[PDB]
Amino acid sequence: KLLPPERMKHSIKLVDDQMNWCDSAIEYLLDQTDVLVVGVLGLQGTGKSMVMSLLSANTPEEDQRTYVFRAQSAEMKERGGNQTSGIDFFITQERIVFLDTQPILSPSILDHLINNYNLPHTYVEMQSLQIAAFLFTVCHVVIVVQDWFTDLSLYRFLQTAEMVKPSTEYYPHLVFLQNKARREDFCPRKLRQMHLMIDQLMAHSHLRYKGTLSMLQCNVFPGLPPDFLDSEVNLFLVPFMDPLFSLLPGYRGHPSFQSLVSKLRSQVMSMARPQLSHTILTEKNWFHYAARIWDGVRKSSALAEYSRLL
Amino acid sequence: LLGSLDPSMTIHCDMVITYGLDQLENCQTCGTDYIISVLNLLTLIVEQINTKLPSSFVEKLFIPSSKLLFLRYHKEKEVVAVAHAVYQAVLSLKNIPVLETAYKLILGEMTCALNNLLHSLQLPEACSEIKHEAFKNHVFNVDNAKFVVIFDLSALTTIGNAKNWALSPTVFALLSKNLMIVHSDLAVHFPAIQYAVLYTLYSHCTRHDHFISSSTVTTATKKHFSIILNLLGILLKKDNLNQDTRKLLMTWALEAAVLMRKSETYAPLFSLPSFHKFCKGLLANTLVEDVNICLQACSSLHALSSSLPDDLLQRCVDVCRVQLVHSGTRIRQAFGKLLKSIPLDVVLSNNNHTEIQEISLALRSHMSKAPSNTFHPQDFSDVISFILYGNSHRTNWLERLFYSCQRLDKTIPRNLLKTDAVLWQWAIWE
Amino acid sequence: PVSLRDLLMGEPPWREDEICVVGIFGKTALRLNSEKFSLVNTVCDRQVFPLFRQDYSLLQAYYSQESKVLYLLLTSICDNSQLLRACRALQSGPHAEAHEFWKHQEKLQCLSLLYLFSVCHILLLVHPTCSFDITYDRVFRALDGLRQKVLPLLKTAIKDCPVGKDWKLNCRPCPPRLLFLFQLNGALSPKRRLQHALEDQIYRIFRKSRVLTNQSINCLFTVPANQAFVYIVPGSQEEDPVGMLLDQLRSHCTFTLREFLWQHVELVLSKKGFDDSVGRNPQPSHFELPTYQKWISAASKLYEVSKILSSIKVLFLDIDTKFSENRCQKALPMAHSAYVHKNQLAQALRVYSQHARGPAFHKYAMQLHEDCYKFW
Ligand SMILES: Nc1ncnc2c1ncn2[C@@H]1O[C@H](COP(=O)(O)OP(=O)(O)OP(=O)(O)O)[C@@H](O)[C@H]1O
Ligand SMILES: [Mg+2]
Repeated sequence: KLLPPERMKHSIKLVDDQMNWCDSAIEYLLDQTDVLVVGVLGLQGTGKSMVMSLLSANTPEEDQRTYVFRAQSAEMKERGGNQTSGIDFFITQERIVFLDTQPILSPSILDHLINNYNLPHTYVEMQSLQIAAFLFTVCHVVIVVQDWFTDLSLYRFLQTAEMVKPSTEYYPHLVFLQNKARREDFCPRKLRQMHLMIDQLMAHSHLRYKGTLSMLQCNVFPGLPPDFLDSEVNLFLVPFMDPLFSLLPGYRGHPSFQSLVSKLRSQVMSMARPQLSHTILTEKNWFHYAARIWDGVRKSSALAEYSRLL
Repeated sequence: LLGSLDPSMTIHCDMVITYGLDQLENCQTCGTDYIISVLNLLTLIVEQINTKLPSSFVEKLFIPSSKLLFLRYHKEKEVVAVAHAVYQAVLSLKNIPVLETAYKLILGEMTCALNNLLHSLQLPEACSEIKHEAFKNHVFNVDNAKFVVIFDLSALTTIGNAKNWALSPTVFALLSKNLMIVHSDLAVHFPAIQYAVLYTLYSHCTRHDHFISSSTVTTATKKHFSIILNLLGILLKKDNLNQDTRKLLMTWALEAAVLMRKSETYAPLFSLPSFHKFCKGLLANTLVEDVNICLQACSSLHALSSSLPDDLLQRCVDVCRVQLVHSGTRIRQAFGKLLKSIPLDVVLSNNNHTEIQEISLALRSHMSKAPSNTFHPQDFSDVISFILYGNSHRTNWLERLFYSCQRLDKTIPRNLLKTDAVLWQWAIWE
Repeated sequence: PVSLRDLLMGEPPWREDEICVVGIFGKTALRLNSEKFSLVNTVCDRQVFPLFRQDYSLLQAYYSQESKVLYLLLTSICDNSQLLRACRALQSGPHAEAHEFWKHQEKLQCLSLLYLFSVCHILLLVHPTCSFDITYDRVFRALDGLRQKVLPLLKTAIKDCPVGKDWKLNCRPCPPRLLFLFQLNGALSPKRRLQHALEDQIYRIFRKSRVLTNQSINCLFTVPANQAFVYIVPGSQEEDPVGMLLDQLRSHCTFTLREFLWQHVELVLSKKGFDDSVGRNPQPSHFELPTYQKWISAASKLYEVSKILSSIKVLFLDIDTKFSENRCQKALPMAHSAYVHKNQLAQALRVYSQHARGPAFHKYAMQLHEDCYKFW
């Protein structure tokens, strides 16, 4: 008489591709408290869907055709199109909510909207800003996935999104995930430059991008002392897919993909869960709060002010 | 035309040498094909003129002012390949007096690059016993120094992998005792140099059966196995090793262990102290987060199970006991077989187990801490359902639950998080 | 390989030779070997740039006699090499100073880009990933209008030049052709399909944003209508020399970019020019083939250039600054109508902070505090 409610096999659609709410996740929610919400953000081919799938209910040794979050297929890469649309939803058995996100400012959505405001160009930017603000106001942590280092345009977008957010202020933690890392990026000399650039580029961001999720203490660098870094921000690197002398494998210079994925998952799960509103909330209450926030963000006033400026 | 004949004459070499030098001195900003042609011509000239090349030819060929050193920086792989071929041809000479100067110049360049890296890392210089006057004052960038060191190490394989060269600094001693500073601090910021040094040393030692028969040439190599074992033990006992370096060291250790017992004539080699240090390193390198490393260590220990003292067997018993309960499957079977390979006179002994003591200490430390109040009702319901009814309703779930029950805003060792005993005790207490 | 400023000041061997100007620009990731240097070395087939070798903008020039072509490489804050130095300098030596610093850097980069867009024959944009950022569409939209406000001033300085007639009118030799270069970055014949899809997407996006028009005169740049203008550099072991050396050690212990560029260079070198107009009524496009001294005569005058700063200051962080200023101004009236006096001042400040915030809230907060203090 204490069996679990149900087990989710595949992620559902929390928000339709037309920016419409979809109330269909209450069937898998309970009345428990102390819930954790994780969101993702990134460009078109960064790999947010794969990261979310591997961090929620998947393993690297499994296949990409059975992932909880649909990933880009080989036939789709040749056409230069996107796969994830709208916002997804999935909750693991540990009562951890995972939220996916479509690419921001991606040319695929723009091209699809061409054959369908003053011009059909600021619409994509506003949709991206709306999603960023929503994830920044109803999620406990947000992970930013970057295909390459220093895009120089994501920081400005993040600051602008946080400046136009809906609303003793609450600022969720920010995580910088560098996907498809190489050996050259796994050196202390380059690490210092990376941390310095990240810290100097977000000096007045008001977000919690430091003091938590320190990969230096996760045994990634055995002999690297903590004082070697002026300010270790929350940055993590994810590498590319992976008689006796002649059988020695090649030298990669970076830890195994599975090891880093497991470490990242453990660190994400062992994170804090601060309060969102000025009251305690449960799973159902959190769902209702998120729905109300999305409804308010859609018919907001700051967005119109920013729209007349473009 | 030169290759048509054979190196068994006394043809005029001054004209050919001056022609090659003149073409090399003005081949910096040339095309991609002219450089390759010049390098090929130089290699052919060196090979054709054997034991007759004056020392001045190679003296002015391996100096900073020489353009050859600046031609290896090309992005094309063909240029680097021909440059390496030139180095191989020069180092493949049978004339000791003309080869000693080249070897000394190469060693001096390596020392200069190492000193530059040490200075840039805010550390004093070293390796002053192989320094050269030609590189007294020079500046090498971090990337340039690393590239030069790796290139020289790769070029040394010509003489290191020889099939039988009587030089003062032996290759084995140079890579095992002279370059001992790369494992102190350079192994943290520049692990590529350490990996390259270990790889070349392993490649040179594996071609001579790790110098087991010896333990002129035989008398000179009468103390090589002991040094290899000591180096392996010291390196394995460290705690600041990289994944690639650890994997290479484990492979080398496994190969050496399998070779120690191939014959029965190597029995006296089990009493020397280096063997004890090697065994200690193997025992201390297990019980890590990596699964493949643990499997390799277990296989190596199971290979030479016999010939070990009571202390090593006693420690192995505790290691097998703690590893018997693991979240994996291969680890459990491997350690089970290893334990079954130990006699009853040691498994049933009343000696104290260190691993069990550490587990108990960790549990006590966690219990003495203040309550966390993070155990959700669902976790308790699942635990109760699995204990009273047997159905857990959860598809390695203990580790996931433990990780989800922690907080970063507000300390069991990570290596002990893979054991089901600790996780079960923690869940029951929670 | 010398600086552009150090080249115009200073030729007899190639005083009059027909050449083509090729501009190189775009973003670059943090790596030892930059994409532009490798591109120049591969095209010239020689080690032009040797390996291991106030403002944050730079323009490098290099002449190739074997091919009679001039290359103009551009470096700005977009590249990681300059960004790292800027961050390091800013670390040692306020929310208002950083904004102004970034705005100045962006303005300088925009000015340099505009200068390159008027003295080059063919220009190419690089990128570290297959996907192209749509932000460029806005940058170009904010650049064309800028030249429209600077063109009358540029033609006044080059009036006494032997460039010709069309050059003095359009302030350019001929409509420059833009090329796009991307990198595989581990993605994925599929290459041909990907290139075609990218070209179609780029053409549609640029046409919708009105960046590209039927007339090849008003637009600042055009693209080929029947040839290829998008290239994807495949992965190779050239990068990270350490890895290549390790692979070599392990082994010992046990179209094309050139053609892609000549396809377009042969047209300008043959005086044929370019013709891209399918608006049902094409018109002739101006084109010229100057020499070394002839090109320098105008390049020096254009590089030496009173009113440029004033015109460039009217054009991006401008939107963010305007939004922040508007929000602060709107929030100030609410707090000004809310007010011993310490409690009232604290309440007003808290209300103002919770009402709105931006990048210039310090000025509004100070003004409100001063007004409240002076009202008692
Ligand atoms: N670290 C990685 N190493 C190798 N391949 C990867 C890696 N991450 C992602 N990929 C592959 O590259 C592509 C990235 O797309 P993916 O499905 O992961 O999500 P995405 O790029 O966020 O998608 P979307 O276009 O919806 O934003 C996929 O084909 C995936 O298999
Ligand atoms: Mg996706």
